[PDB]
Amino acid sequence: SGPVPSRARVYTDVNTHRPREYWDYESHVVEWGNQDDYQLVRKLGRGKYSEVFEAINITNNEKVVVKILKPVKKKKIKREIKILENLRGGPNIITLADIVKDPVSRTPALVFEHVNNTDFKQLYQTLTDYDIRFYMYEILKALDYCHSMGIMHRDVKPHNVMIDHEHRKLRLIDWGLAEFYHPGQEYNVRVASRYFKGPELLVDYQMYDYSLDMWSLGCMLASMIFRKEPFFHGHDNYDQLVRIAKVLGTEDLYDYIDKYNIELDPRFNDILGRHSRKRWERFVHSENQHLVSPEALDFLDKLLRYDHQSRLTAREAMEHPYFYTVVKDQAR
Amino acid sequence: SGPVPSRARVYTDVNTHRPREYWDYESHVVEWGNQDDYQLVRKLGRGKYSEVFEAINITNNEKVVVKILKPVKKKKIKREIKILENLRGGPNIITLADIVKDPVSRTPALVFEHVNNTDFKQLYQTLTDYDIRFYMYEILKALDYCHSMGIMHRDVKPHNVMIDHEHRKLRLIDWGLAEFYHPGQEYNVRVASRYFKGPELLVDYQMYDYSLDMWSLGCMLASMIFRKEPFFHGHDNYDQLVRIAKVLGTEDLYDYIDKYNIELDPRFNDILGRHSRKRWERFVHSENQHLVSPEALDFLDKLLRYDHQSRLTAREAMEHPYFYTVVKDQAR
Amino acid sequence: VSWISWFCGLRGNEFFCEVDEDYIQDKFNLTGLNEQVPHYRQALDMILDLEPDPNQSDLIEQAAEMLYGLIHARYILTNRGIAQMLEKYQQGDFGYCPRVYCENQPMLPIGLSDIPGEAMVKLYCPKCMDVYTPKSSRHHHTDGAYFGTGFPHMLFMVHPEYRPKRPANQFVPRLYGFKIHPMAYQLQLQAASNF
Amino acid sequence: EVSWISWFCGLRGNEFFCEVDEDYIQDKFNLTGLNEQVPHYRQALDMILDLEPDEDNPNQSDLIEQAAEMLYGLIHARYILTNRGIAQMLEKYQQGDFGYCPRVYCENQPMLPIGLSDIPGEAMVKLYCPKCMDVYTPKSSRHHHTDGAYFGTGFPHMLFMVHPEYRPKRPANQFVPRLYGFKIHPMAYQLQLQAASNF
Ligand SMILES: [Zn+2]
Ligand SMILES: [Zn+2]
Repeated sequence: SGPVPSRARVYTDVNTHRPREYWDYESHVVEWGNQDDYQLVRKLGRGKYSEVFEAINITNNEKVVVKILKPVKKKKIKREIKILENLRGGPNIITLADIVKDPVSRTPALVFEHVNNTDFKQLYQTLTDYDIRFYMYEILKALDYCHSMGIMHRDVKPHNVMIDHEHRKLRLIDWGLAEFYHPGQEYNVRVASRYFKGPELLVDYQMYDYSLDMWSLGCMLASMIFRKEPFFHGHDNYDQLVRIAKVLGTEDLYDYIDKYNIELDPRFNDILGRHSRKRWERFVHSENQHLVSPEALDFLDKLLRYDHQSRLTAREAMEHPYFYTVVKDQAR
Repeated sequence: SGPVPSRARVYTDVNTHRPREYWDYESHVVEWGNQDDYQLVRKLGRGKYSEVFEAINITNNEKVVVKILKPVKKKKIKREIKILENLRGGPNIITLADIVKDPVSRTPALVFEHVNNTDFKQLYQTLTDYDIRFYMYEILKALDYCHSMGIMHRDVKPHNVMIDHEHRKLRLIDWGLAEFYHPGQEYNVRVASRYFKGPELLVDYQMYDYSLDMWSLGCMLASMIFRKEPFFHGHDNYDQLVRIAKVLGTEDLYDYIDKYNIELDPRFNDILGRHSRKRWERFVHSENQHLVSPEALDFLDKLLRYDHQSRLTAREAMEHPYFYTVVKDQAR
Repeated sequence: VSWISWFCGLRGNEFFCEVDEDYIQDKFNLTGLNEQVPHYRQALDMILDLEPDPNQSDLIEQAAEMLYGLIHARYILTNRGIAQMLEKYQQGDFGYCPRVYCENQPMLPIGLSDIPGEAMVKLYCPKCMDVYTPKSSRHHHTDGAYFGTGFPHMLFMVHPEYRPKRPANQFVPRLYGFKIHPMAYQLQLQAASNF
Repeated sequence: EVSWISWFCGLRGNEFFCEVDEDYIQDKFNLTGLNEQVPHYRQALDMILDLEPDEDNPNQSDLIEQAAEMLYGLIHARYILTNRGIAQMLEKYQQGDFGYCPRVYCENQPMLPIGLSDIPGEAMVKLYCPKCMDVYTPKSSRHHHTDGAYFGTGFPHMLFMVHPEYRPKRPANQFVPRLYGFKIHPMAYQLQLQAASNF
């Protein structure tokens, strides 16, 4: 009894070999700025945790984005602030410009640099084959950089990818769920968004790593190339695994929970059944075939695997033939 | 039964030999200006017929004076407007600049050129002997001019004399009681101000003329040189004649109402008594003696007479020794 | 009981002061009002508690109430009128400014029109210098013309000492501590224009 | 019979309050931090949700009741910032439940409730007119005891951020002071204010 331990194939000990204050976010002292520098213009969007507004910095007349954080555990607030600052400057990562507070109620707000307010669920169904390749590569730059800096995003989905299509500019946003990787650590399986949850979360396996993000990136790519959104459309967390199992096959799933000796939740017993590994060509049809190539299908297949350890790392993914034509244009 | 008719010793027929529209004020067509040219700044004063404000002509940014006229008979309004315009340009006469109207209530207002708000009653008690001479001469210029143009002021008093002492500038104001002289005409004896009412008004003698103004000018001079304001301080209109009779004597008064065959009020009989003509030197004392000279006393004596026909005309007054030293300085 | 004293005592007539008999008895003060009220001669008689001589008695009563109103509008512009109204203002008889930042400044009655019929009585706050509707509904039937467009303005022309200071503080919209930029009202009014 | 929420919002004086959804309260995450602001949190919450109480002490039951009223108020302030809260308050606004602007030139513009402070105790509820954008005291005296903090400083501002289409046009007309038809020049104020100051 008891689960087999796991560890990341890359950047396993980047946090071990850094000063505590890098990853000990509970101890981070927040340096507050002047709230009266920022005035609101319009609401951009909302979430469970936050309310988001476009605003103007009256000192220099520039547009900003203010993510107002609803009451949560101070712990969670510091975690996001530390991560945003550790990754600040990095490729395709959102730039945190300032942190402010309502001196009376003490509601904290994050101030980011302006991003053109079009996420991915917005045009990523009218993009060309090269466009999908191009933007997928840009997500991998951020995913490789934040992994290399010892951080897993834990909520990769289209709502969290901001695209200025006019300027071919991409930003990976919302790090309120991101967490530091420490080998051996048992993490919370309650992360992401149902449709982007990795198998490891759905079976309650806690010793996951950066690979979780690669599953989610798989779910995105499948959605974009096959033109089905979301790709795995589960009604609850248990059903979510049944949807995945209908595509990947139940054989590799029972192999997976054996390799890692994971005690399944009793309410999976009679629900999963027996399903074959389906061929990726099955989801191809006339509306989507212009986006589906053999390189796309090989790449997808190497991302969407039950075994987190067999999934491509973000750096490995970047090496795939699917991006050869992008990497060629990029060197210019 | 029936009073003896009377006529002015000067300018008796100036109105007869003019076009009707000069003196037929009932027929004068008022040419209205644009009210929105004028905006109020502060209240200057008030009275039985009008409210007066300082204002600014927003077209040329200049100070003006707006005399707002309370509801009266249109007749009275036209009378003033005609007189102000007939005398416009004349020496020490108030210049009427414009006439305006409130579209809605149709309340009419007169707009005059700015005058320094310092009425005789403020300074005329800290004036020197030459100052009284100088300003009294200036009043006589107006009084002679308006008499020569066929008009009697009918309300000469200190409140109606504006003085800019700094610039030695004098204006005879408020012509809402002024009227045209027509020989033979019976006028209203309800004019002036109790303390400045001439005996002819107090006995109900209606066929008066310009000489009424000379009585009033007397009452002002007596006030200024003796430093007693008002000089004849009657409690009612009947008592007013008693106060006059106590100074001028009852002898000349009964001679006056016999010469003109005037039926007295039965109640004047019972309050007048017997009083001697008092010497003008009686009112002289230490506080006033610096203002009293023999020329002043002769001049006063020739102004304050029951018989309106024996009073000096404004032109005659101007010739008196009292003003010799003034007329000389006005010979540069 | 004097008619003036009765009328000014009625519910709704809380804004009116009691006009002096001297003022009414002087015909010169009522110049022109005979051309504005029906039954002038009889209306005046009722106001002055003089010998009168059906529904006709109620028709006169209306005219008396209209004439009293129009006399009032002239009377309160005079030194004595102001003096009386000023006394009522010091007691707060006219109500108080609903504007939070005016800090309950006592108000004065004003007419938006000088002609009877056009508008009911409104209240003028001398601090924010704006015009308000009376909170109490009993005052929604008193004609504005019975107070006139110039009453409060005259009052401060005559007693400038009584003009209150401008409000020290202002309302500042904040959302979660953030002020709202002016470019937000322009965008808000644009969207409302497109619907 | 009726629920506690339904009772409270039904009381005289509570005309500005909407009925908060049970879903919203039953989700602990929405009431984060409120346990550090109200005494008897556990029992106050129980009363609001019509759950079995814990009555021998006649004044302890009234102490819980106060805390329930305070907690409901503070939940309200959060709830009306959310899409559904706005939706409910917007319904009340369309009915004019919050009263109308006393400014003559606002032409009876319906108003919205606003708090001048987010802290309980500092100020009672005021009303915000979206046309003249100023803040007013309620005309009816029943509303002079409802805490402003139970509505909050940002409610009306959020509402128009969320439904900008509901923002009324600026007033077409202005009050113009006239005396016997004459406008009053602005120098006439600078001159008056002095006379009160110099006094
Ligand atoms: Zn005010
Ligand atoms: Zn308003």
